[PDB]
Amino acid sequence: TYNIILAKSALELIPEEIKNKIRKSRVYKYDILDSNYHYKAMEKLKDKEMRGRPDIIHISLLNILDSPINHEKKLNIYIHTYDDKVLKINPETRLPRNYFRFLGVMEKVLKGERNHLIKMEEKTLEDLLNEINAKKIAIMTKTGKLTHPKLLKEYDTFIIGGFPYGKLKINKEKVFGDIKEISIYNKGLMAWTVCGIICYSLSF
Amino acid sequence: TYNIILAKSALELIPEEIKNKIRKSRVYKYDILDSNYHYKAMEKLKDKEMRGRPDIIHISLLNILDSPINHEKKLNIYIHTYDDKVLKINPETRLPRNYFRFLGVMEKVLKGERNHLIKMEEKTLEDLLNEINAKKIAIMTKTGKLTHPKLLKEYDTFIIGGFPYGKLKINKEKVFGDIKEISIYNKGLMAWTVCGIICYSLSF
Ligand SMILES: Nc1ncnc2c1ncn2[C@@H]1O[C@H](CSCC[C@H](N)C(=O)O)[C@@H](O)[C@H]1O
Ligand SMILES: Nc1ncnc2c1ncn2[C@@H]1O[C@H](CSCC[C@H](N)C(=O)O)[C@@H](O)[C@H]1O
Repeated sequence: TYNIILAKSALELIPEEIKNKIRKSRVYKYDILDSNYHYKAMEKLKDKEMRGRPDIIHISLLNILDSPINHEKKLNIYIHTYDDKVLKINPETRLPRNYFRFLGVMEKVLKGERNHLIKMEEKTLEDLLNEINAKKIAIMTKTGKLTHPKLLKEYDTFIIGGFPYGKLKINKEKVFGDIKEISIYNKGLMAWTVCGIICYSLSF
Repeated sequence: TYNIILAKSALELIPEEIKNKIRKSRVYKYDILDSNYHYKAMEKLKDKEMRGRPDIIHISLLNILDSPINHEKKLNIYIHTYDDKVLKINPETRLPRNYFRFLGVMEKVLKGERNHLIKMEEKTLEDLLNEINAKKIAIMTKTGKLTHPKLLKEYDTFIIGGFPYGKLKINKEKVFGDIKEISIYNKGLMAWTVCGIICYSLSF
């Protein structure tokens, strides 16, 4: 089995520090931060540029869940979020293709309501890696060593930033497994594209 | 270069036939057919099972446009629609990640408004194929010959159905190029996944 982790993911309930600037509307009734609707209220939010993008997770998970490697039951799928929650995604999850329906599902999960296909825990990325016994970890970043996707099969765990901008920071001294920074392309790609490339590298 | 075509795509303006059954509402203010919102009015629409799924085109294009093969300018991208409109998508199109924003853009294109990156013409699939000089054509379908993605490089043109249900049918006597039915997996996959696998097979 392989672990795929979308980490520091821009999928959060509205931060306490800006709750007073954001109200539910008919246009967007969800308690999930989305910079398409909430940009001005995020003005003074820490790391604002890498937060409030649930759509990245939506499209990435649509790719992952429908991949041949996932149909073969060879993936364990995790969303680690900016505020250290971990969602474990059952391989047979039928994720709504409608963005707002996706938000409705995720909102309930993040508020601690039981979902039999998506399990939520408070958990750091480093703690997740150790708990799943990750040993050979590939951290995906454009700044990494350029690797033909053919070699990705040598790793047990893949980490992709679930955010638009910046670089994934991890405390390697808190992680038991070995971490290698890997690039699969000379250009910055979107998280869903990287997830897709990894997934199809594993089948083909 | 390669041609990638999402064909008989479920992306259309609301058909005149069913406008008397559509009640306009402020939750969905677009003139694009979407079964999420129009399911009742579509009850006696011809081919309703393969229509009104613009989300399939959104996700597929998000994958195609960010693929390495597109960043390298080795793709010509076309959307052929259920009602025989053809959109030529400039490789540098910055497609909205927000679904409703996507629908706003597509609505104006389908209504004939000028967009320097997305060019619309009234055209059948067979005429498109001939006019771009498609030579070795792979029609993607789970009912075709099972093929390793490494062999896809031997084709210049790939056709994927931009719809949720049904099979792509083409008039052989109307196409100059050679058409072959190609399956890349023994299970039905979503259009976006097939698009992803093709693009990545061309890059790697
Ligand atoms: N060229 C590339 N090679 C490997 N991984 C990449 C990549 N481009 C983006 N990624 C992955 O996709 C995630 C989101 S893209 C986020 C910004 C990106 N780190 C940049 O500087 O451009 C990244 O965190 C990384 O995990
Ligand atoms: N296993 C597969 N191999 C190649 N192409 C596939 C495929 N599964 C789906 N596709 C493509 O994705 C499009 C939409 S999926 C539509 C229904 C699908 N043909 C089925 O019966 O299951 C199809 O028109 C086809 O072009």
